[PDB]
Amino acid sequence: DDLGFDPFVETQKGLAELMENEVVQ
Amino acid sequence: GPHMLEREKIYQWINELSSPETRENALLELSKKRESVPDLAPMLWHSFGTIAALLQEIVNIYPSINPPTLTAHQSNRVCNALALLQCVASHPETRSAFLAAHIPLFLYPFLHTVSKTRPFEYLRLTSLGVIGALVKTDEQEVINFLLTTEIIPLCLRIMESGSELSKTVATFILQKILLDDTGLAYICQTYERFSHVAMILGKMVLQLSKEPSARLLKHVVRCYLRLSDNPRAREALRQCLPDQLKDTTFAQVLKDDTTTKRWLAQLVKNLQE
Repeated sequence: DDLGFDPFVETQKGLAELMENEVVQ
Repeated sequence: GPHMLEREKIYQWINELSSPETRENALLELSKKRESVPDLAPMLWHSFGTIAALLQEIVNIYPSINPPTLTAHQSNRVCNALALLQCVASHPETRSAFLAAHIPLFLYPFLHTVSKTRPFEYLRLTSLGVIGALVKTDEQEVINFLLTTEIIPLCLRIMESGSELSKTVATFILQKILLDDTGLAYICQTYERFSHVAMILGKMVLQLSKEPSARLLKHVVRCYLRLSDNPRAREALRQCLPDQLKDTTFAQVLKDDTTTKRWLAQLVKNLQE
């Protein structure tokens, strides 16, 4: 009855890298 | 002491959701308390202006759907709001009022999106997590609500073209619907509903044979196994079952998964009878 992961926790992990690699100097 | 000071800060953050100048920071801090504060959902639901403020964050992303312009920062902020809505969706004190207000429908524009960009892929993933938390309650009220919506066609499209994580949650949602007696009868009610599901499940098996995934195959096999409980679906599965499920195609990816191997053996045994 579980997925083996947390969808929101994995979202925070994925978006943390992209937030830093999308912003302008 | 510290237990008191934390509860007073949460009330402050909840009130800060009502103001646009302080909502972003309040969304961040409250989403950190989603697991540790069991009373969080009733505190959010107590004033409806709080729920309206959370939904305003949701609505503010609708203009980003066409064309897909959602950035990672914009997606992260709304996923925090979705995490707080997930808290309300799963708490037994607020789950019924949450469904009576049809709040999950505000997430359906996100599930309908097809953009393969990471801000949208994670937006669908977190949105699917809200639905996933609803079906984990194992309530009949949840299944009846989902059957009156278009959640099945939305999940089926994600199951065939989404990322591995989104496919897994979407397949799990379909699995929980099928495990309910009314959900199984709903999918087998018409030829179109069953054939659409069987075509999607068969397509996923083909994709899994090229890119194996033990966690995704587990839920695909469970869906097939539950479908075999229906007599008309069982007869159809005797002809359209993918050969990869009858062969040893997935014996290597299931070398440590005793549960999926048991379900797969039960599925083939249900179809031989």
